[PDB]
Amino acid sequence: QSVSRAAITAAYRRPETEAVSMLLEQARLPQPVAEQAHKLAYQLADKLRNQKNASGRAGMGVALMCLAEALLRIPDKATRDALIRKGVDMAMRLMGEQFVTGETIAEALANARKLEEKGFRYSYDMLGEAALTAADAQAYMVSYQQAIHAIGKASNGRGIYEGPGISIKLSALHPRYSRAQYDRVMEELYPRLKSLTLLARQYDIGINIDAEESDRLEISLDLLEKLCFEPELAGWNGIGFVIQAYQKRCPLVIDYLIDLATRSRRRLMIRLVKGAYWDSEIKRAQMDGLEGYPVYTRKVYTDVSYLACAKKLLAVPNLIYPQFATHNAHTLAAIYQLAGQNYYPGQYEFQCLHGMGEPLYEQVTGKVADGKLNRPCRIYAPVGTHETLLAYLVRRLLENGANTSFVNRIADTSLPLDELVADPVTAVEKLAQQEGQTGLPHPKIPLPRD
Ligand SMILES: Cc1cc2nc3c(=O)[nH]c(=O)nc-3n(C[C@H](O)[C@H](O)[C@H](O)COP(=O)(O)OP(=O)(O)OCC3O[C@@H](n4cnc5c(N)ncnc54)[C@H](O)[C@@H]3O)c2cc1C
Repeated sequence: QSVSRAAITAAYRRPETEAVSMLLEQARLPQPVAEQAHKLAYQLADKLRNQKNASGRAGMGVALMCLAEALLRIPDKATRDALIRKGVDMAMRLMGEQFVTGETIAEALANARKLEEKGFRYSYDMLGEAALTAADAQAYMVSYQQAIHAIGKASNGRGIYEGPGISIKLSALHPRYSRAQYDRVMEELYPRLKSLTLLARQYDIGINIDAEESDRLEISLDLLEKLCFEPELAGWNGIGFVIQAYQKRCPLVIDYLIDLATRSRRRLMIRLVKGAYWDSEIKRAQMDGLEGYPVYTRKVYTDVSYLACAKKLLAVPNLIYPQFATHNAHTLAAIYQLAGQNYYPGQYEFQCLHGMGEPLYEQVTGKVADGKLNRPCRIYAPVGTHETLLAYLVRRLLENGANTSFVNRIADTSLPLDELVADPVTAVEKLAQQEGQTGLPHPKIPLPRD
């Protein structure tokens, strides 16, 4: 192939200067909006950093204090005045517990009410991916079915927007997905995806297809195309799909999705993320020695891409329900402003990961009279035991520990607020003036062929 599909293919690995130049004007926040976004980003990050007054306390050595502390334990003011495989496994479960909502779906479901009382929603993810055998893919299949029954019963008719949903990894459903051929995926994967989706629809819950490595995008689009034309799903708008802004294809994937919503007569739930597999995407392309990278090489270019993609998603409310997944205070503020005045609940929502977003979003989800923005947030809730945790944890470690990540830089008390919430288009123009060209690749990440 279709016009919109050909254009996805043609953009696969297009040069970074070219990709970033085309996004720039689509992501530029109009002056007045840009400053409202700066103001709100600044506030959100301020409150975050300075939760228990962590910067005002910073506005006031250690030897002296223990002396002052022991002096204050003297009850009387006068008296005082006058005077390898097991270590990896262990560290994994220790660092990973904060990211897991529970070990079983029922345990996770029972923890749901507290944040749901306040206006949060949930998307449960049964941990596990990259099934190696037929048996593994079967076991994931049954665990997903069980999760739907349990989530659907707790949803109890609340529907796709207000009630809980499920997220699924296609790699969990087909053995050796990473290398599987088109025909075997259709004959074997598709009937399982179709079946879980019919179940989700019987309970009227959202069912989201997660995005994984970039070599898998094309086939996920093929599976999506078919799923949207199932007669049993006609008139149901609960199908969701994740797109990754770090990909050069992302905008073209959107033009495709918009067309698919039109032809299949539905509103798609589209989760926009920046993307979780960047380190592997870079290694992978470097080992193939291909013409270029399928993802951006500077983080700021991903930020620009997200913004451009976000405007595109917000322009077609009849065709897409955007779900903006981020922990970045600027990103959130920009979307908030970009979405225009006259918010209505079903216009869009925010999303975050369990163990990462709560502090940002306690300022966002809830009543205005309590100082919140009154915008719903859906928490993505990993569910499983220690045997299914590893790949997810490692992705969380790369995200949290990267010096370009917002969650890492918010901690960095040396970096001031204004630099943290800086507008990314303005950052790209600043780089462009300094280097002589817009959208040059990362200096330390040369093209695979060098
Ligand atoms: C509800 C939810 C569901 C999710 N499900 C998925 C999913 O299905 N698929 C998936 O891939 N991710 C998924 N994620 C993970 C998500 O992609 C990461 O949390 C997200 O990228 C972190 O972005 P941020 O805006 O919070 O942080 P920011 O710190 O503002 O941006 C972080 C990032 O920018 C990108 N980046 C880092 N360095 C570079 C660089 N040198 N060049 C270009 N880009 C760079 C990476 O995407 C990295 O994650 C999900 C996240 C949420 C909240």
